[PDB]
Amino acid sequence: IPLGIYEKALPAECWLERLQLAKTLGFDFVEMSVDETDERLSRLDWSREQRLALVNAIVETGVRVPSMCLSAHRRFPLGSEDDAVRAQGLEIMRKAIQFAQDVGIRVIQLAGYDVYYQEANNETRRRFRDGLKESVEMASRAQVTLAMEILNNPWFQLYPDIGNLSAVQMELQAGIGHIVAVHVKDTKPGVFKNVPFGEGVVDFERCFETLKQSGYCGPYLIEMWSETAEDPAAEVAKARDWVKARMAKAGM
Amino acid sequence: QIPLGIYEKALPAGECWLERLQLAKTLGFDFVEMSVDETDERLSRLDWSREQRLALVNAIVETGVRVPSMCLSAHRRFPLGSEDDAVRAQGLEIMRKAIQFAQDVGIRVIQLAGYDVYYQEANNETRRRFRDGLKESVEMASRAQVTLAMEIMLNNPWFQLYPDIGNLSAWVQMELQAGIGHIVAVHVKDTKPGVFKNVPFGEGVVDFERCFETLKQSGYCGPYLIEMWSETAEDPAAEVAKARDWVKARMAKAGMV
Repeated sequence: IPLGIYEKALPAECWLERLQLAKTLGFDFVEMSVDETDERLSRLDWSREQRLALVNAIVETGVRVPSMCLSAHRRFPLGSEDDAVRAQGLEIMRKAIQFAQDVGIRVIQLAGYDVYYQEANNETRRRFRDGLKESVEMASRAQVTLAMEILNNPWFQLYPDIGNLSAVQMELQAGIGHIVAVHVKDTKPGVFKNVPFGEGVVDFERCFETLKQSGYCGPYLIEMWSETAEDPAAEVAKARDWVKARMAKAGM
Repeated sequence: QIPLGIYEKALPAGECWLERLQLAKTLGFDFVEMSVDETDERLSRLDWSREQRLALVNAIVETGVRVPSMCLSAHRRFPLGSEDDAVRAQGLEIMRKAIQFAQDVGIRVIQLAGYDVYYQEANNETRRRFRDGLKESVEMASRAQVTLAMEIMLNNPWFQLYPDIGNLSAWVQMELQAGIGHIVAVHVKDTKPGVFKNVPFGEGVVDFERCFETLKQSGYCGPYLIEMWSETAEDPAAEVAKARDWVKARMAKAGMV
């Protein structure tokens, strides 16, 4: 069972340092964030050497970066009326896909896409669907996997968030042949951010039970925002042990 | 756009990867498909040091010529359905190491070359052992998030189809259309009914325009890999350029540009 930690759980350090920290904490991989910030968005403009320095850190530590949480389209939505920030959103998608090719990222997760779609008006939906078709085509060319929360294309899959879905078991069972990764976090209804583990509504054992019984063999990524906290590492180690205890209870 | 690639074995042999990738670029290819075959030089890539893996990545990223796929045919000698327990274990170690190599070097797809024919011809006990080895292979792939694929003819997102329009034609339009949501890459070569190797383009039985038309009209937007063995030719680069133009002319006639 591959177990990963979200970038934003760890102190904001070059990639070699983040990965060395993830290793000492017993994580198999780190998931990268590419969000609205300039710090993280500018990774898409990294030089070839910067990209290769990350590869080297990955290979030196044995700690993978197999996934990217791409939330940059919060700032530049694919369904925008503004018929130039839409171009910027497609450009970010193209650069994210190329970044993934360069550094060997497996899955790009399209964060917030279902909520954006749910809440958008009908014109914005049509523009979004066009942009998504075009994104999926770029992914097919690059052979890079795009994934979304719960087209007919092998490069378009699902990345459920057991936290977000709880805020469930039939959803995991139905999507099973399309699940490429699983986000692990606790939530409250309408609250999706740093709800400490056990303080929310997610039945972690039953989710892990359903995934094991359904034959899911993919990775699990612990999603938290402890970069901000007192001591991130201690908070991460505590969450890690807690999640693994739930996994043990579920027979993993 | 239409991503077009060339098989490693069409270019001069050896471990001079920078030169191979630079030549593919000069020839106008977007990528090269690596062979990991029955040979010790190629099979030993699976034992490359971290240093050697990184040197290949540097060359890929610097040239801009991708290695998005590996034709893994090493299992011709270490078959997954072998009655021999030791050989079966050798087959599975190769699978584990192929998947790990792909994670390291950023290979998108491992093609399990020859698996269709192996399975088709296999007796019942061999088929059963092969099914278990394959299920184990697919579980490794899911952990790594690396795509495995085979020829047309688990429910897992990391197990997909990689049709060879050559092989299929020898024994096509209804299998391409039927496979569309699982097609991750297309092998392009000419064949004759049961000569899947070394048939010059135009000499075999493949209707290329029709194949390309079927794929275009079904909405396929993935890569095409020209599969040739001109490494043995005395001027590989000239052979490749000729076949490249020949293939591209057919695609043009099918409405792809």
